[PDB]
Amino acid sequence: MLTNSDREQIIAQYQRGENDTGSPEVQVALLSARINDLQNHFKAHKADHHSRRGLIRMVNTRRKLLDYLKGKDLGRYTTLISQLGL
RNA sequence: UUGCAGGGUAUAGACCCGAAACCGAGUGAUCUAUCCAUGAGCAGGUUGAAAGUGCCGUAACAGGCACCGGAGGACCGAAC
Repeated sequence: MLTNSDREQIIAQYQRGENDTGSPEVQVALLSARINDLQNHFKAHKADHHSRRGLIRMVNTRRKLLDYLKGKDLGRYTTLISQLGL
Protein backbone atom coordinates (compact mmCIF):
# COMPACT_ATOMS: atom_id res chain seq x y z
CA MET A 1 0.00 0.00 0.00
CA LEU A 2 0.93 3.57 0.81
CA THR A 3 1.68 4.44 4.41
CA ASN A 4 0.03 7.23 6.37
CA SER A 5 3.38 9.04 6.27
CA ASP A 6 3.80 9.12 2.50
CA ARG A 7 0.10 9.83 2.00
CA GLU A 8 0.55 12.90 4.21
CA GLN A 9 3.71 13.78 2.27
CA ILE A 10 1.72 13.83 -0.98
CA ILE A 11 -1.04 15.84 0.72
CA ALA A 12 1.45 18.41 2.01
CA GLN A 13 3.14 18.71 -1.38
CA TYR A 14 -0.15 19.36 -3.18
CA GLN A 15 -1.94 21.48 -0.54
CA ARG A 16 -3.74 24.33 -2.27
CA GLY A 17 -4.68 25.67 1.16
CA GLU A 18 -3.96 24.77 4.77
CA ASN A 19 -4.81 21.14 5.68
CA ASP A 20 -7.38 20.93 2.90
CA THR A 21 -6.87 17.30 1.75
CA GLY A 22 -9.87 17.63 -0.54
CA SER A 23 -9.02 19.74 -3.57
CA PRO A 24 -8.75 18.22 -7.06
CA GLU A 25 -4.97 18.62 -6.91
CA VAL A 26 -4.46 16.56 -3.76
CA GLN A 27 -7.14 14.05 -4.77
CA VAL A 28 -5.56 13.48 -8.19
CA ALA A 29 -2.07 13.28 -6.69
CA LEU A 30 -3.17 10.68 -4.13
CA LEU A 31 -4.95 8.65 -6.81
CA SER A 32 -1.84 8.86 -9.00
CA ALA A 33 0.38 7.60 -6.19
CA ARG A 34 -2.01 4.75 -5.42
CA ILE A 35 -2.21 3.68 -9.07
CA ASN A 36 1.56 3.80 -9.52
CA ASP A 37 2.00 1.76 -6.35
CA LEU A 38 -0.65 -0.83 -7.33
CA GLN A 39 1.19 -1.41 -10.61
CA ASN A 40 3.61 -3.49 -8.52
CA HIS A 41 0.77 -5.64 -7.19
CA PHE A 42 -0.77 -6.26 -10.59
CA LYS A 43 2.51 -7.19 -12.27
CA ALA A 44 2.76 -10.18 -9.93
CA HIS A 45 -1.01 -10.89 -9.81
CA LYS A 46 -2.32 -10.55 -13.35
CA ALA A 47 -5.49 -12.57 -12.73
CA ASP A 48 -6.53 -10.37 -9.79
CA HIS A 49 -9.62 -9.02 -11.54
CA HIS A 50 -11.46 -8.19 -8.33
CA SER A 51 -8.66 -5.84 -7.28
CA ARG A 52 -8.26 -4.52 -10.81
CA ARG A 53 -11.91 -3.44 -10.72
CA GLY A 54 -11.12 -1.02 -7.89
CA LEU A 55 -7.95 0.18 -9.59
CA ILE A 56 -9.97 0.93 -12.74
CA ARG A 57 -12.41 2.88 -10.58
CA MET A 58 -9.44 4.88 -9.25
CA VAL A 59 -8.39 5.66 -12.83
CA ASN A 60 -11.95 6.73 -13.70
CA THR A 61 -12.20 9.00 -10.66
CA ARG A 62 -8.86 10.63 -11.44
CA ARG A 63 -10.01 11.23 -15.01
CA LYS A 64 -13.26 12.81 -13.78
CA LEU A 65 -11.39 15.11 -11.41
CA LEU A 66 -8.85 16.07 -14.08
CA ASP A 67 -11.57 16.98 -16.56
CA TYR A 68 -13.43 18.96 -13.90
CA LEU A 69 -10.26 20.82 -12.92
CA LYS A 70 -9.43 21.54 -16.57
CA GLY A 71 -12.89 22.99 -17.10
CA LYS A 72 -12.58 25.01 -13.89
CA ASP A 73 -9.04 26.44 -14.14
CA LEU A 74 -6.86 25.42 -17.09
CA GLY A 75 -3.62 26.75 -15.61
CA ARG A 76 -4.02 24.53 -12.55
CA TYR A 77 -4.76 21.50 -14.72
CA THR A 78 -1.80 22.06 -17.03
CA THR A 79 0.42 22.52 -13.97
CA LEU A 80 -0.91 19.40 -12.23
CA ILE A 81 -0.57 17.02 -15.17
CA SER A 82 2.94 18.37 -15.80
CA GLN A 83 3.90 17.66 -12.19
CA LEU A 84 2.38 14.17 -12.31
CA GLY A 85 3.53 13.22 -15.81
CA LEU A 86 0.05 12.70 -17.25
C1' U B 1 46.39 -122.37 -65.22
C1' U B 2 50.08 -118.64 -66.44
C1' G B 3 51.45 -115.25 -70.15
C1' C B 4 50.40 -112.37 -74.72
C1' A B 5 46.56 -110.20 -77.81
C1' G B 6 41.28 -108.69 -78.39
C1' G B 7 35.78 -107.59 -76.91
C1' G B 8 32.88 -105.90 -72.41
C1' U B 9 32.62 -104.10 -67.56
C1' A B 10 34.56 -101.59 -62.53
C1' U B 11 37.44 -97.45 -60.09
C1' A B 12 39.83 -93.20 -61.55
C1' G B 13 38.51 -86.48 -65.47
C1' A B 14 37.69 -92.04 -68.27
C1' C B 15 35.31 -89.99 -75.86
C1' C B 16 36.21 -84.38 -76.50
C1' C B 17 34.30 -79.38 -75.80
C1' G B 18 30.37 -76.36 -72.86
C1' A B 19 27.13 -73.98 -67.87
C1' A B 20 24.41 -71.17 -64.55
C1' A B 21 26.75 -72.53 -59.62
C1' C B 22 29.01 -74.02 -54.58
C1' C B 23 33.49 -73.60 -51.30
C1' G B 24 38.41 -71.69 -49.63
C1' A B 25 42.17 -67.98 -49.49
C1' G B 26 43.52 -63.38 -51.06
C1' U B 27 42.89 -58.20 -54.03
C1' G B 28 39.99 -53.88 -54.43
C1' A B 29 36.31 -47.56 -51.75
C1' U B 30 42.10 -43.77 -57.50
C1' C B 31 34.50 -45.42 -59.91
C1' U B 32 30.63 -45.20 -56.77
C1' A B 33 27.68 -45.19 -51.59
C1' U B 34 27.99 -43.15 -46.71
C1' C B 35 31.23 -41.01 -43.15
C1' C B 36 35.83 -38.30 -40.88
C1' A B 37 39.57 -34.37 -41.13
C1' U B 38 41.25 -30.26 -43.67
C1' G B 39 40.91 -26.51 -47.66
C1' A B 40 38.14 -23.98 -51.79
C1' G B 41 33.71 -21.99 -54.70
C1' C B 42 28.91 -19.66 -55.48
C1' A B 43 28.72 -13.13 -61.60
C1' G B 44 24.68 -10.05 -61.19
C1' G B 45 19.73 -8.40 -59.65
C1' U B 46 15.64 -8.78 -55.99
C1' U B 47 12.21 -9.34 -51.71
C1' G B 48 12.08 -7.26 -47.18
C1' A B 49 10.89 -11.54 -41.19
C1' A B 50 12.40 -10.77 -36.19
C1' A B 51 14.81 -7.36 -33.38
C1' G B 52 15.68 -2.00 -32.79
C1' U B 53 14.58 3.59 -32.66
C1' G B 54 11.20 7.60 -32.56
C1' C B 55 6.31 9.73 -32.17
C1' C B 56 1.47 8.69 -30.62
C1' G B 57 -1.28 5.66 -27.41
C1' U B 58 -2.55 2.49 -22.61
C1' A B 59 -3.77 2.93 -15.49
C1' A B 60 -0.10 -0.38 -17.15
C1' C B 61 0.55 -4.23 -20.64
C1' A B 62 -1.67 -3.91 -25.15
C1' G B 63 -2.17 -1.12 -29.93
C1' G B 64 -0.96 2.23 -34.12
C1' C B 65 2.26 4.89 -37.41
C1' A B 66 7.10 6.06 -39.47
C1' C B 67 11.95 4.98 -39.83
C1' C B 68 15.30 1.24 -39.65
C1' G B 69 17.19 -3.63 -40.00
C1' G B 70 18.69 -7.70 -43.13
C1' A B 71 15.94 -13.20 -41.96
C1' G B 72 15.09 -17.13 -45.48
C1' G B 73 16.48 -25.58 -47.10
C1' A B 74 13.24 -16.91 -49.88
C1' C B 75 12.81 -15.04 -55.36
C1' C B 76 15.03 -14.10 -60.82
C1' G B 77 19.48 -15.46 -63.05
C1' A B 78 25.44 -16.97 -65.09
C1' A B 79 29.63 -20.06 -63.18
C1' C B 80 28.95 -24.71 -60.97
